[PDB]
Amino acid sequence: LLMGTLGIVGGGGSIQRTPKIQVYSRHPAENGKSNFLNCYVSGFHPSDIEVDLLKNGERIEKVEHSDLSFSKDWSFYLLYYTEFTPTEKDEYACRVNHVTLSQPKIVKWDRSGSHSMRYFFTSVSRPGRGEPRFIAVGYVDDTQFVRFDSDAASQRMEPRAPWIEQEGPEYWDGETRKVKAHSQTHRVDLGTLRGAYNQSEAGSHTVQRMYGCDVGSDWRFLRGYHQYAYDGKDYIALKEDLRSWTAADMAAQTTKHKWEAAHVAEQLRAYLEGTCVEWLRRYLENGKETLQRTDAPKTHMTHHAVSDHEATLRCWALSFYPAEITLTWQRDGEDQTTELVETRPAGDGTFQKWAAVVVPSGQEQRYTCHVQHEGLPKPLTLRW
Repeated sequence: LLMGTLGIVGGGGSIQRTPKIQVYSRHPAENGKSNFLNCYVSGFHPSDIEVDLLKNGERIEKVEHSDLSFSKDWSFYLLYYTEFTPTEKDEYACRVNHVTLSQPKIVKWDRSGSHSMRYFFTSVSRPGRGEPRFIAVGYVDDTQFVRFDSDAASQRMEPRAPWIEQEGPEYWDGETRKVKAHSQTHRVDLGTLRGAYNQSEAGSHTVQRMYGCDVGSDWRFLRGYHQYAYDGKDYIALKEDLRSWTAADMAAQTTKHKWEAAHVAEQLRAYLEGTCVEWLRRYLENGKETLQRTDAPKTHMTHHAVSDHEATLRCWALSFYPAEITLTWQRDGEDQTTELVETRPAGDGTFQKWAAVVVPSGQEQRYTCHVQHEGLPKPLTLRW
């Protein structure tokens, strides 16, 4: 459930992060067997990005993407995907263009616990091009359950997980009403923030917001969050105590004093400690077959002989939920700190990850990958 009201900021350049690009299949590739081709673009700012999936260099038509969301550092990520049947001679690729790149990048396809509810909000001003783009997504744990997109046709809060379709019309109209009121607050903040930083009225700027609550194994309140960023940088955040604010610069201190005087933090606290956990608990219960599950990792190892004197061992974990996982390489039983790819979505609710270690050639059997995950009945140890 969304928060019932949302206070505007007071009156007090944009960052550039280049996208990481991962091109891969949902399941292990087998020629003749249908699959999903994924292009995962992450770590980027600002949000405007172009992404195509290519078959023999030509743009594939039936291509969907995930709803825009972002990481703890405010950088965005999106999954583009298509159903496909691989063959030996068909070539697949992902083409990304972004303002941080001097040319289009083409990446070939080479082959017990706590719970949370989180909402993520992005508003992007588009001067001369109507009102700001507003995208809202709601999650329970690592599972998206709702979305709103101001450029989609319906102008409704929309379901994105079967279990939320249990809610009646009052729920859907109510969340639509409140999400539109969220978009209003953000649209106002954009104009106010431009003026606050003496910025050109012709440029595009970004407001991001994240709020929500954690519950423990007992399903009672643990922690609450409310965080706000302008142009991919911290502006103001509610402290752990839910009683005070951390302002990033002098312009945000003005919002701090306004929000202190209007008792905003205390209105936030009632939602975060009350409404937020009540509805979290209710969602956990209504979707328990979906949400109260673990999917164990399916693990294997690959060996890439790079030189005459070294080799790289890649340890894989596939099709696991939730996303939290630990892969570590050991050298003769002692741990060894390698590269670690961003945990990427498979596209079906599950996740993928690998950890690689560069080892001297002829000492393969010396190393072992260890895989710790909530859904394994016991830990796994892989060897070569």
